[PDB]
Amino acid sequence: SNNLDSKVGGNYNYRYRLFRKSNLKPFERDISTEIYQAGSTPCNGVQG
Amino acid sequence: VFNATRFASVYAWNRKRISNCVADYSVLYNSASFSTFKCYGVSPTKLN
Repeated sequence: SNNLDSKVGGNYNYRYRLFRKSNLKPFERDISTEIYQAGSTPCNGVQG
Repeated sequence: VFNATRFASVYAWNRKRISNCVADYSVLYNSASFSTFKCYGVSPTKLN
Protein backbone atom coordinates (compact mmCIF):
# COMPACT_ATOMS: atom_id res chain seq x y z
CA SER A 1 0.00 0.00 0.00
CA ASN A 2 3.06 2.28 0.02
CA ASN A 3 1.37 4.46 -2.61
CA LEU A 4 -1.52 5.00 -0.15
CA ASP A 5 -0.88 4.28 3.53
CA SER A 6 2.46 6.12 3.56
CA LYS A 7 1.81 9.67 4.80
CA VAL A 8 4.52 12.35 4.72
CA GLY A 9 7.03 11.35 7.40
CA GLY A 10 4.94 8.80 9.27
CA ASN A 11 1.55 7.17 9.89
CA TYR A 12 0.55 7.01 13.55
CA ASN A 13 -2.72 5.11 12.97
CA TYR A 14 -0.65 1.87 13.03
CA ARG A 15 1.24 1.08 16.24
CA TYR A 16 3.04 -2.00 17.52
CA ARG A 17 4.43 -3.54 20.70
CA LEU A 18 8.21 -3.28 20.46
CA PHE A 19 9.14 -4.93 23.78
CA ARG A 20 7.36 -7.35 26.10
CA LYS A 21 8.35 -9.14 29.31
CA SER A 22 7.01 -12.50 28.05
CA ASN A 23 5.64 -14.04 24.85
CA LEU A 24 2.06 -13.30 23.83
CA LYS A 25 -0.19 -16.27 23.13
CA PRO A 26 -1.76 -16.69 19.67
CA PHE A 27 -5.15 -15.12 19.00
CA GLU A 28 -4.85 -12.76 21.96
CA ARG A 29 -4.95 -8.95 22.01
CA ASP A 30 -2.98 -7.35 24.85
CA ILE A 31 -3.16 -3.55 24.99
CA SER A 32 -1.09 -3.31 28.18
CA THR A 33 1.41 -0.44 27.86
CA GLU A 34 3.34 -1.51 30.98
CA ILE A 35 6.97 -0.42 30.81
CA TYR A 36 9.34 -3.19 29.75
CA GLN A 37 12.18 -3.90 32.19
CA ALA A 38 15.29 -5.25 30.46
CA GLY A 39 17.71 -5.11 33.40
CA SER A 40 17.64 -5.21 37.18
CA THR A 41 16.96 -1.48 37.60
CA PRO A 42 13.36 -0.99 38.82
CA CYS A 43 11.32 0.87 36.23
CA ASN A 44 8.59 2.05 38.65
CA GLY A 45 6.20 2.28 35.71
CA VAL A 46 8.31 4.90 33.90
CA GLN A 47 11.15 5.03 31.40
CA GLY A 48 14.74 4.84 32.56
CA VAL B 1 39.88 -6.34 39.72
CA PHE B 2 38.25 -2.98 40.44
CA ASN B 3 39.35 -3.19 44.09
CA ALA B 4 43.00 -3.82 43.17
CA THR B 5 45.60 -1.40 44.51
CA ARG B 6 47.24 -0.16 41.30
CA PHE B 7 46.11 0.12 37.68
CA ALA B 8 47.87 0.73 34.38
CA SER B 9 47.89 4.22 32.88
CA VAL B 10 45.13 5.23 30.48
CA TYR B 11 47.30 5.54 27.36
CA ALA B 12 48.82 2.24 28.56
CA TRP B 13 45.41 0.87 29.52
CA ASN B 14 45.78 -2.84 30.22
CA ARG B 15 43.45 -5.57 28.97
CA LYS B 16 43.56 -8.79 31.00
CA ARG B 17 42.28 -11.87 29.15
CA ILE B 18 40.37 -14.13 31.57
CA SER B 19 38.70 -17.40 30.62
CA ASN B 20 37.61 -20.81 31.93
CA CYS B 21 36.17 -20.11 35.37
CA VAL B 22 32.89 -19.29 37.13
CA ALA B 23 31.87 -15.82 38.31
CA ASP B 24 28.79 -14.34 40.00
CA TYR B 25 27.92 -10.80 38.88
CA SER B 26 24.67 -10.63 40.87
CA VAL B 27 26.57 -10.44 44.17
CA LEU B 28 29.02 -7.89 42.77
CA TYR B 29 25.99 -5.89 41.63
CA ASN B 30 24.38 -6.14 45.08
CA SER B 31 27.72 -5.76 46.90
CA ALA B 32 27.37 -1.95 46.74
CA SER B 33 31.15 -1.77 46.30
CA PHE B 34 30.88 0.35 43.12
CA SER B 35 30.05 3.99 42.47
CA THR B 36 28.62 3.43 38.97
CA PHE B 37 27.57 0.23 37.20
CA LYS B 38 25.99 0.10 33.75
CA CYS B 39 25.59 -2.65 31.16
CA TYR B 40 24.98 -2.43 27.41
CA GLY B 41 23.18 -5.19 25.52
CA VAL B 42 23.34 -7.78 28.33
CA SER B 43 21.72 -7.39 31.74
CA PRO B 44 23.74 -8.31 34.85
CA THR B 45 21.30 -11.14 35.60
CA LYS B 46 21.69 -12.65 32.11
CA LEU B 47 25.46 -12.84 32.62
CA ASN B 48 25.13 -15.59 35.23
